[PDB]
Amino acid sequence: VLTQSPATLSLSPGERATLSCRASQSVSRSLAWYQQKPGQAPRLLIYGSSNRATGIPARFSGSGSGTDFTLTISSLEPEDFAVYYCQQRIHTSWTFGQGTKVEIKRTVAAPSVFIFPPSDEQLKSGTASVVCLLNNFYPREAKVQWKVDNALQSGNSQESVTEQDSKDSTYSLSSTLTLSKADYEKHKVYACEVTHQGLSSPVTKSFN
Amino acid sequence: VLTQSPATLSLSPGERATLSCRASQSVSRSLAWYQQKPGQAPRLLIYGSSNRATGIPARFSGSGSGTDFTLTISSLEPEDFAVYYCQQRIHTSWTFGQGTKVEIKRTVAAPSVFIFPPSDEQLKSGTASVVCLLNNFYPREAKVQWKVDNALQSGNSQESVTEQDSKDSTYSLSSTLTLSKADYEKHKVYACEVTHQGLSSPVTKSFNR
Amino acid sequence: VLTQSPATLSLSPGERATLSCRASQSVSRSLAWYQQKPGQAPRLLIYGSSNRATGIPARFSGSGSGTDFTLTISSLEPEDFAVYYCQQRIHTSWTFGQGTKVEIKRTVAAPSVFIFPPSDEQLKSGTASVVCLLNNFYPREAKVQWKVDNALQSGNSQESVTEQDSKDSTYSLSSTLTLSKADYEKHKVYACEVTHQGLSSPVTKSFN
Amino acid sequence: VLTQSPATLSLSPGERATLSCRASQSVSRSLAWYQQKPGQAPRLLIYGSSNRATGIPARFSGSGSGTDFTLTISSLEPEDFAVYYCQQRIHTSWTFGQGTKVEIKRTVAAPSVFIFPPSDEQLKSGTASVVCLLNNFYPREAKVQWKVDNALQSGNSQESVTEQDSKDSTYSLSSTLTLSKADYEKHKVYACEVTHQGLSSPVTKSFN
Amino acid sequence: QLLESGGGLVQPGGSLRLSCAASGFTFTSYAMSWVRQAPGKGLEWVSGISYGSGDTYYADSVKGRFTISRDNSKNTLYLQMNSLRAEDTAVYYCARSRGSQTFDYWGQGTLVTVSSASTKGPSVFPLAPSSKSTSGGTAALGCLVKDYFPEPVTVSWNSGALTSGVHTFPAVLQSSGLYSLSSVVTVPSSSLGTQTYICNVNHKPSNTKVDKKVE
Amino acid sequence: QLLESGGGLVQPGGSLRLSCAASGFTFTSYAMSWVRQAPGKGLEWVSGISYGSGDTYYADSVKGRFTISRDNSKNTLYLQMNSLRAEDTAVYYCARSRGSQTFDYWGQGTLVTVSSASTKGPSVFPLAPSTAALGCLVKDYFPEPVTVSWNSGALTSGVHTFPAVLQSSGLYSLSSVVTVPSSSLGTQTYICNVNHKPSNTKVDKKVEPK
Amino acid sequence: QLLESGGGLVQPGGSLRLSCAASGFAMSWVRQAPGKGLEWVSGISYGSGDTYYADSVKGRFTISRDNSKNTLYLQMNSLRAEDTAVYYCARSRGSQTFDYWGQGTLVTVSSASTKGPSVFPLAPSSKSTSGGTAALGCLVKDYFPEPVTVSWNSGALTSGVHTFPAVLQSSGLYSLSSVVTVPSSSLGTQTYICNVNHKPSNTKVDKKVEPKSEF
Amino acid sequence: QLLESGGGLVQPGGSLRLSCAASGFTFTSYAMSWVRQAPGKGLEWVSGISYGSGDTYYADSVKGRFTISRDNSKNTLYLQMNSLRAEDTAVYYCARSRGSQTFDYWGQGTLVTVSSASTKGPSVFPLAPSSKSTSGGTAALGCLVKDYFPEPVTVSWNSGALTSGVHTFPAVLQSSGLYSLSSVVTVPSSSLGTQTYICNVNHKPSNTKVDKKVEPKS
Repeated sequence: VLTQSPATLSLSPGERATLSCRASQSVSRSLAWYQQKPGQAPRLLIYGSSNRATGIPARFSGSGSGTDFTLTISSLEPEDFAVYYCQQRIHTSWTFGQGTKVEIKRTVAAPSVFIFPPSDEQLKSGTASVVCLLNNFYPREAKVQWKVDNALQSGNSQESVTEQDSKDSTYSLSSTLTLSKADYEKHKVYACEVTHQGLSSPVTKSFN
Repeated sequence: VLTQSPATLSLSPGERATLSCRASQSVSRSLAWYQQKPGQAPRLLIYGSSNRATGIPARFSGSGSGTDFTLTISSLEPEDFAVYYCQQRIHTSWTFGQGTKVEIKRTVAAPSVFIFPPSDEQLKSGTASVVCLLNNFYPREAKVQWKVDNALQSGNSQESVTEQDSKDSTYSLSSTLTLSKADYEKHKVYACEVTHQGLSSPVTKSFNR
Repeated sequence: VLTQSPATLSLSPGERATLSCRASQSVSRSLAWYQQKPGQAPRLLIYGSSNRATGIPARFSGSGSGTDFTLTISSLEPEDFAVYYCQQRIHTSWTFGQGTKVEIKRTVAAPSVFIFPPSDEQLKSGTASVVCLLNNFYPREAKVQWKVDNALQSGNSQESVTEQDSKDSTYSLSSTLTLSKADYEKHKVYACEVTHQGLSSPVTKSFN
Repeated sequence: VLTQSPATLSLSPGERATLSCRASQSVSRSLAWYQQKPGQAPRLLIYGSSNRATGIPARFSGSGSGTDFTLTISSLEPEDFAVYYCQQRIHTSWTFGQGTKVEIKRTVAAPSVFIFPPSDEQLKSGTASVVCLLNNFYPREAKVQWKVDNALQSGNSQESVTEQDSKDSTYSLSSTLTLSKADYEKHKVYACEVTHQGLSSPVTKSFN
Repeated sequence: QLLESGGGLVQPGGSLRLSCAASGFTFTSYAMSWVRQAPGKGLEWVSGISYGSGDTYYADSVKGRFTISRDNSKNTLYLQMNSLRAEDTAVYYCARSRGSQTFDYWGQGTLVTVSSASTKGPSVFPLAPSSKSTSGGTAALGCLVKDYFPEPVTVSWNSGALTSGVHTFPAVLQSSGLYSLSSVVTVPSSSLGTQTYICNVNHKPSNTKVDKKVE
Repeated sequence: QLLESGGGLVQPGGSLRLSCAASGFTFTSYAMSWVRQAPGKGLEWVSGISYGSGDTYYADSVKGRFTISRDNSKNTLYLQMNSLRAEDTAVYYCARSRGSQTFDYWGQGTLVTVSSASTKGPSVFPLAPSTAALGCLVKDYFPEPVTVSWNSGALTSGVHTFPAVLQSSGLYSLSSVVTVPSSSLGTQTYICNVNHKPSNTKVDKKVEPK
Repeated sequence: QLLESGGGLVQPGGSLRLSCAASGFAMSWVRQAPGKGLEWVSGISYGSGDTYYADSVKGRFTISRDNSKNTLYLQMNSLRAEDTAVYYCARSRGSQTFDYWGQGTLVTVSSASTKGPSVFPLAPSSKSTSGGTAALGCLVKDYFPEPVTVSWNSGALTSGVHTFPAVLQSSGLYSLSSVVTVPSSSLGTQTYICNVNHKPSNTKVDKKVEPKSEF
Repeated sequence: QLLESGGGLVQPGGSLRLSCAASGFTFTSYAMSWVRQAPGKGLEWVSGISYGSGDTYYADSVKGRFTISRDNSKNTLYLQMNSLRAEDTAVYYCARSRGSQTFDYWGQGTLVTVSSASTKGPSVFPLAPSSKSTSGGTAALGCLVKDYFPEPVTVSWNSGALTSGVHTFPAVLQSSGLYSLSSVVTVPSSSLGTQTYICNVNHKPSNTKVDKKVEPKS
């Protein structure tokens, strides 16, 4: 029932980090914290705030009281950059918080931008996807717009962003514009404009 | 390596069943018998052909020696009609036979025969099929011959037969003729001749698109 | 140095096969016969034409004297349809006879005939190879002719014929008409005419 | 798992060679030493650091304890100037060190430096590599840098070094810059800077 | 006693890891094995493990493709099926051995299918009683279920209410690689024009459910 | 410790049985629960069963739809999921409780999807490179479970896989791009190995610059 | 028994050292040019020395045996186009026969460079298909090394498969064809893969064959 | 004492089955391993199996891809190399263990190359001594051999006549997947304009031979 904050944390490895779990309801009890990596089941970090879970290094310590708790990691390692969740026992129900991810901090970098025109198979099938790829950028603040014969396109595209990688802490983004085969044929110039903190002016790549 | 016979055994409820398993080469050891119903795992009947398995009615008894064995069931109940299999341990391998199907004997019954023309949906989809259904017949010796404009068809049909079903008391058979839409439409008269022991003569049912 | 005959012997399974090795030179000794299956190294059949190889069924027996010998297979089985060779010892050299082949005699039947137009990638490369397939036919006397816009083609085709298969004992034939991309484009109707004993009137298949 | 020192050992023939292997991991297991010549399987020298391999000259001896060992050659012969490796064991795992080469010690010498512009055939083919050749230098500590219109290049070049030539004992080096045809034609001046112990200031050779 | 899963459909050349758990007789007290049955065929032994560690045996027909093991802590038998071909399609069964000669107990059976065909749900084409598929007081009505490559299609009538006079046929593999099934019911001809018959077709792996009106 | 399976695609209003076997801890010595995570969401507790007999608990969101039970001879936990809704789509995890306060051990996660869409495999449409980035667009496959790799795992670096999104059709679209030296174009080709498990669809596409 | 290698493609006037390891015990080499019979090339007596050569290879071929390696060697020098053949290793019996033969190593002498195949699928389409049988296949072409292994569906499809031995074109390069007859009902349900493998050029081409008829 | 083969060029994701025959030893009395050495690298242990049979071990770097086995009737060691990565390119060697700690006998080795590149013979691009790549009495002339996917390349000057002053570099791979090699020779500068130098480039597994004339093309 308790909420957590900061909504997002961004720290360098070696730095101290804390995550709060705050009152929303007047439920007084000692809560426990869990860690979830992408693609994996969560693991318990502490046998409640007072005790560490077996196998968890003494970098991790939970503390607090009543309705307000903190998870403290004295020094982060790449292995700890994960989503942390809190859990209480309310009446008889098991209840989890919303959770917050701790991201690995690095410097600002513009994406490499690539445009991939639709294949012949894609067009024969009756759909003309156009794909814009942003590679190795940081932070996850990239904004991508499509332009077709200088018209601004939105609402006809979807975006998917990868998790920041473990080797370089950067993001990749794939923006797919979905046009019907007919829409692709009606228009000639396809372009995509990328805005990001690491670039001085929007980057535009295109094919026609 | 051993083979079994009769290929099909047909017994009235209450009659004695004899099933054989015979040498093809010499593999001298006692083999075991199993039974199976469709949709079910096989069950052990006997702990070798000289014994009886736990849970099996004391009607079932294995017997034999050397390389040649039989299973005798002193009397069958309607629920003991199953496919019977043999298991022979050879060197280190466990080898299974082909099995004998045991069916319930009853009198001869001609099938009711129905012909079902293709669905409008099959034709819209570009194909066609005609189904000849044989209901409530006995034994499984029906021969279903498809004809188109009186020409005998071959290699363009499938057949499936049910188990003898107690409420029906017999078998049903489904024979399907496969046509492209074009073959269905080029021809006008579809017919099928059914030969069976209960018929005084093969019966032909037919329809024109 | 000894020569054999007939170049081709055509026998049904179950028939007795006689193969000859004719005198050419006055070389007197018991010669040996060998068997070669397609795609395989040859094997010895007999240890001279007066004995047998260990393990060979006693269906195979060589006989003769001096410079004139034969090999007799008392009854043919599918495993016997192979190329047979003779070997002598002349001075110090090992000599091998050209050999003869024993083929399966069976019911005469026409091929199924299929035509395969060039692929778009094959057209893209710049070569147009049109392929005519004769499937499952017997005997190997098929004559296959290519026609383009009803003109008879010559000098621009290749042919490959398979050996007899192990179950039906028939032959397949692949006739390829090689046109440049440009020749394929100049002409519209491609066809191939097949004259085989099993077919009555020539079979013509075609495409555009 | 254990590391070696020095990375490079340079000795005259007749001199005593000492090579070390040191703790990285707490593995209390005696190691063995091997020697490998270019193009040949590694050759054992000792039966672990306690005895000699059968057939090795009694010049070779291993010694040490715990996690820290050395190999000593009392006096080197021309055939001992190879790469030496140590081998350890961890439970059931086998492991090898990185290895140290014993080089023939010779007079320090600056390279002769030559620059070879792209060939005409090479440029017509769409590539413009440039080759900087260093001949007859010693020790193998040369550093070669490419410049285009005097701007320092990186990431677009490769280096290959010969084994020392046991006649002179000097080394040769080929540094290749790999530009595309277009990059080569856009720029006008190509140059390469060579740094070595035998020269007083980096040597730069250049062309257009 | 023996409960199993881990089968399903794989492309030729691929693999599946099949397993069976034991409950009742101690797993670790008995020798265990795998038996398979191709649709329409009799039984074939595949492989098995003698009582004790290792000592794994295989049929010649499965050598180089099938590997076995047993986990005595999990009380579970395993079969690793690699580089599979269409001839490996079968229902596989786990069985508990008796001495060295007999299979005293058997699991339910897991379908393992090896095929180039993709998962496809059925189309249903009703076989109407019309005025021509009816004779006197007896009418035949039904549905043809076709072109679904997976075999476990369950068909019932009137949502399970009609069982009386209902006959279904074993699925048959067609030349296309897909399966078809016949489902028919014999009803009084007096029901025609008053009772609509519903054929309820449920294909599990394709998430397909088709309800057809047959009159 | 928590070996779990039984997932799959269920139509709305349908049902599914999930199960998990113990693998280490005595099953009968601990309370057990199920937790589900919808894609894009946090952890929702669903149900649980106590140490001893019965005493089950359910989340309000599943009351009347879910039933939990355990078989102490089989050392297996069961969950019967009835009358399911699209909102029940989630990865279900089993977990072993500690006293009354924590979940110490977790299973692998079993995916249950509830949808009117049928099982459908992907079409694959290569994205030619014309450093260069090459890849493939994998699309119109209703089931989420999809594995994409390059050169059968021989190429592992430089690979960026973009989690699938839905189109207006209700079907998924996934993208996989690998970065390679531009100098390899025309010398090497790359293979995109696309595997959709429940549809038995395997597509190997050859990607070349163009 | 006889394990051989050491062949390959060499320019005219060049050389190759061919060899064969063998179990048991005189020894010889026999060569078969494509389309020809068996030509004895050379041989060596049991024990030490005493070699024999065919006149056709004198001055070009040398035979020897390594008795520590139990390996036979043939040094093939100053080779001509006419020396292209499969060279088989064989073991002699007494003075009359060759009882054991190796697989045969292909030795090619040619001015042509190594070139891998291009593969161009031959679709069954919808018009060349007849009744229940469709013939689909692939044309493999422009590959100078004559050997080219072709299989379907990675070896899963063996029935109805016809491989046509390679033929030289006027270009000096070879073409090969492989077709398979399949049920016509499988077109559009199943696809077929032609697996073309040419070891000498490190070329592996997997093509999908589909009924690419009307759009 | 150890002879091995089964190597060669394999596609990424593909496989090879390497093998080695033992001689002079009872095969079954000794444990064995495979060791590999990538170009430019030291020795890496890959896998091993005890004498008799079983108890195999793998390096972490090859787990899930490599399998080791032995045939005691054939006295032959085998390595099943599956799902090969580009990184698995190396010369593979067999070796016979001493007790459980040392390797006393090593085999001849076999080369395994894992690559997507097709076989390609070299192109040769001469490096002229010019008047600009000549200094005083020494002229440096040579040829750049490039884009040949197989590394095996032999270069010989003046058809074997020039055996001194010749400096051949080991080949390196390109980012394209192909190999390149530099071959140069130092000659007296007095020979320029009178002696044409010939670079004979011989690539066996491509049947390619290129003879280039190197001239002071200033």
